[PDB]
Amino acid sequence: ALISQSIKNLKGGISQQPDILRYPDQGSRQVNGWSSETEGLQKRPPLVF
Amino acid sequence: KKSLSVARSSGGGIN
Amino acid sequence: NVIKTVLTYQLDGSNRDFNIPFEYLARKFVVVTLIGVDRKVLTINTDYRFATRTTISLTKAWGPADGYTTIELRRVTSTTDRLVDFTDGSILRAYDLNVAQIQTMHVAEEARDLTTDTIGVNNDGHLDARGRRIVNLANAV
Amino acid sequence: KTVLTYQLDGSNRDFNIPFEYLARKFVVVTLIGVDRKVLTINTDYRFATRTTISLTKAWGPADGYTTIELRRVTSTTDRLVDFTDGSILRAYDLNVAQIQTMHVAEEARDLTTDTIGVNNDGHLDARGRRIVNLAN
Amino acid sequence: IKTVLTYQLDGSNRDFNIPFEYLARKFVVVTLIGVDRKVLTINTDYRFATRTTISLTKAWGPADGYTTIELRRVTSTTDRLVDFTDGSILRAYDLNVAQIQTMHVAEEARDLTTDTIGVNNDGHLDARGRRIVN
Amino acid sequence: MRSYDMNVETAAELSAVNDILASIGEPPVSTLEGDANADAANARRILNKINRQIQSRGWTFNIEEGITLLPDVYSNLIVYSDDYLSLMSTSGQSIYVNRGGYVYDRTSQSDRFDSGITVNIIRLRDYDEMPECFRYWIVTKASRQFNNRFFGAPEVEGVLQEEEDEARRLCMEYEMDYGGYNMLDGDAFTSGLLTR
Amino acid sequence: RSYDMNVETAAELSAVNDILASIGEPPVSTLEGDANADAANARRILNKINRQIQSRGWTFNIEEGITLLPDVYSNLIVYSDDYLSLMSTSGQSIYVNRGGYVYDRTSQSDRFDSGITVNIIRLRDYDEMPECFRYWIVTKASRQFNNRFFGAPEVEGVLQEEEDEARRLCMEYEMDYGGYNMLDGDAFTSGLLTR
Amino acid sequence: MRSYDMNVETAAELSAVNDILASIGEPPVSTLEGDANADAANARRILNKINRQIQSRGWTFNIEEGITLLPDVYSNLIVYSDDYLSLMSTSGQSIYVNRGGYVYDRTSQSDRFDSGITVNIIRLRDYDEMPECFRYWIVTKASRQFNNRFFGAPEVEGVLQEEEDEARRLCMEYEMDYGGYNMLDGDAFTSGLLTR
Amino acid sequence: LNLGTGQYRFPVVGNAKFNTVYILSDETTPLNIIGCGWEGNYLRRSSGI
Repeated sequence: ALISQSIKNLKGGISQQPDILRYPDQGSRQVNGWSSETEGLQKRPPLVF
Repeated sequence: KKSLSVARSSGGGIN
Repeated sequence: NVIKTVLTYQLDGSNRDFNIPFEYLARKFVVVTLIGVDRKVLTINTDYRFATRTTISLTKAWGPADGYTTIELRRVTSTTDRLVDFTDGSILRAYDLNVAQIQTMHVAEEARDLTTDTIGVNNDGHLDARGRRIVNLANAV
Repeated sequence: KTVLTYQLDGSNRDFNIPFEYLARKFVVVTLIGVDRKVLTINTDYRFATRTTISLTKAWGPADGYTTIELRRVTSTTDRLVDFTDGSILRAYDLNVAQIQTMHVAEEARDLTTDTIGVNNDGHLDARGRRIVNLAN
Repeated sequence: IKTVLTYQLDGSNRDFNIPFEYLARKFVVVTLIGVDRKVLTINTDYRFATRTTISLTKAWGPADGYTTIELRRVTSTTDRLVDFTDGSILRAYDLNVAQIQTMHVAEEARDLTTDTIGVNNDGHLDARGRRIVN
Repeated sequence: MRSYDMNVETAAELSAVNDILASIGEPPVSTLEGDANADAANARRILNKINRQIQSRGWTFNIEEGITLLPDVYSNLIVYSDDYLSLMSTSGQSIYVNRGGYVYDRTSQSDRFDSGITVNIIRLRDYDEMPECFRYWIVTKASRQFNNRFFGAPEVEGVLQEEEDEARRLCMEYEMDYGGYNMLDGDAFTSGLLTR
Repeated sequence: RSYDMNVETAAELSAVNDILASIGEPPVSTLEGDANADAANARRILNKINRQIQSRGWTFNIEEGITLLPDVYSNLIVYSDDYLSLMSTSGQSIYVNRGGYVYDRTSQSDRFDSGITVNIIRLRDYDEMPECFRYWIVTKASRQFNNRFFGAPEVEGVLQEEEDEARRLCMEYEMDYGGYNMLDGDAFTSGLLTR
Repeated sequence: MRSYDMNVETAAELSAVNDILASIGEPPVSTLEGDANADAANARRILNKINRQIQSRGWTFNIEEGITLLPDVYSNLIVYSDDYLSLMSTSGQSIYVNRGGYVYDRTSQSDRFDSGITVNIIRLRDYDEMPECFRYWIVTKASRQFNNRFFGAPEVEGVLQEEEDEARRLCMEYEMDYGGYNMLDGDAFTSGLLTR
Repeated sequence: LNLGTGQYRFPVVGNAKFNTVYILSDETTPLNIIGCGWEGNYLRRSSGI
């Protein structure tokens, strides 16, 4: 049967636990990303010389 | 009428 | 073009019922006149009757023997006297707004249908006198 | 009646208005001479009262214009009452809104009757004018 | 300013301007004037190219039998665009449209001079080659 | 379309509206005059709709046969009112239609008549003028349609469906009793065949 | 309310209000302004249903022996969008729409020296329909309005029942209007009845 | 395959798309020009797909019999356009197929023609050129497929299924009325049998 | 002064994700919006699981 789940906010950063133990909002990798409270995942602000 | 997504406040950290 | 407030029908001497196609707010706004040698206006309850709200029943049958070829049903909506006048303390109602709009609409229609009281073009390309005399033409050359 | 005339050779300015007008721009005053002259308001006539107009200058039959016509021309495009939401609905504004259309209708009942009309005997009363270009 | 106006017909032209304001397209009446008068239908014989112009689907002219076209405003008197219903919010738009629609009928009422004899420069009664009947 | 809201309220029309209101459990109103009662206004609108619809079906009491419709002597136009629920010919195929609010002869392609035309016509009548059985059917059908649109109760739907069927049956009994139709001597064809 | 008035209401505004009432909604006082989706949706469906029922073909609206005149110069007969049905007066029809013009498929020509005679259905106004047909249009328009813009399934069961009754009463009107006879009115049998 | 979205929008095509949009409860669009409206673009694509499908079925009004397809005088090739919904012989078994976008005689195994071939052909026509009944069926079928694919409402599915059947019936009535088919004298075989 | 009390139902037609509803008022009358609500046809082809 067709099933569907959505992850409202990718705000959990990364987790090093097995995938069966992770929260839906935690990923595996997140490099140069910003976890905003109201804008979700963003690129980190650019490095200004 | 297909079932609705269960409202999960969920959490963070180690589980 | 075609007048909708003035309806005139042939008088055969045996038919006493005539249709009212136009709208009206009061039976006094409907004027019944017999046309012939002269134009005789009929009275509301002694010469005719409103059999239905769309039908006028004559008490007596009129025809060419009586000297009347046609009968005319014409709406004449009051212009000085309005049926609805709003006051400062009165509840605004849908019926009052409708009657106020319709009365002005009838007065506007009768002005636009006033080609009956003049010489205007009928359905054909002919100027129509509608069975009345062009008096005071006097000499011609 | 929405159209009236006054011919006054002597020095006179005041003309009583028979008809009811909603705005002063509705009343138009013209001079019926060899050719009609349309007169502006400020230069030529002041509203001494709502009922009467005091036309400046004699403008008598000494000039060609002789009689003076008081004509009501209500503007169809302009509405004196425009209903707006959030505004108190006034019995006055409801009443006047119908009147402006009625005044236009009144003026129509006289314009068509002007060229040819019907008398009190139910006959088409000509003014003594020949029916020219009539086709048989 | 006029609610009724007439354009001369040539086979080249198909677009005709509407100068007046109309509340509904059905209030505009298109007629072909020649030896015979023909009322046109909204889609088969013409259309509303814009809010202010009418384009005929077919060109007309003296060969067809019509030398002039007529664009006339006939606001419906029996069928009113506004009918106030009990228990409905009274909107100022309804009051304005009801006032405008009756104004259009009265505005057309003072344009009946076109459908009348007319008066000459000499002050006579000039039938434009039309018979007087009844 | 004839206005239903713009005349005096009659006892039967007021009774009809309160019957329709009762179908969804609304209490009766004292008057049909505008009191911002949306339910009563809705009921009167459905009442007028059903009144026009059942009359337009055609019955011996309301089908007028041989009626003369007279033209205007100066325009030769016979008006086809919106209150003409049905307009037919007295016999054979009908030839008159509605074209621009006037009677139009589709066979002769003309709307001009020099004399009156004879037609089988149904004209709109007041709900008062309806026979008692037909008044009950109009009210029953209006009540069913009122509940369907503005309450939607399925239990009320089933009962009003049965009531309408009974109401229509009793109107059909009225139709035959009023009609008094006979297939032997009241028949257009068989009566001629009965002559010896 | 005083006075014995005799006034009418616009039938299109009444028709839309019946369509709005079918889904339980309050009536509207006006149908213009272009800012009411319900008015726009109901009017579009009512026009669409009115157009669709007229195109089915009835004795009252099927015009027989109608002549369509060509243009004097281009010799083209416009195939109107408001021609719900266009057929030959008898036999197999030969005219089709090709680019908005009448096209004779048998002769493969858009050009006509004289007017053609066709059996045509031309779109009429909702006001020009018979009362039973107007009821059927409104009932059908209300049914498709509920399916498209309300969606209540118990209303569909009601309006399906009402449309079926609305259609049969129009079929009764068709037979009464047609006055069809298979003995003498028949095109073929009337010839067989000659002795 | 002919592009449906690359020409001016007709009033009927815009009306057709709005009808399809209404089937799932989408509000009408003023224009068919690209405003990033995915629903309107989806509706127009299904409208074109149903337009090709119903036309390809074959009807008396759109089956062109005896059409001559002319070859290029220097290549002797007759193009088999993708707008040829059906290409047949005028009689008997058909011999022409599509091979590489050009007409191919499968019996003679040649794609070279010195003169035009006579074929019974269906060529794609604009939805504007369809009869009113066929336009309604196309819209009804497009609306049904649109709802099935992009909304999937089962209640809408059932009603649109009924509407398509009614719409196809009315197109079937149009086909016979337009066709005027007779099995006695309009028949290929029986008409010869009636000669005495 | 014209003050209304009750419920005003208005059509909001189409996808909920692409319908913007806002209330504007620049008149001298007061407004007191108690609450709001909506109805629509909802369907998902998959279960919440």
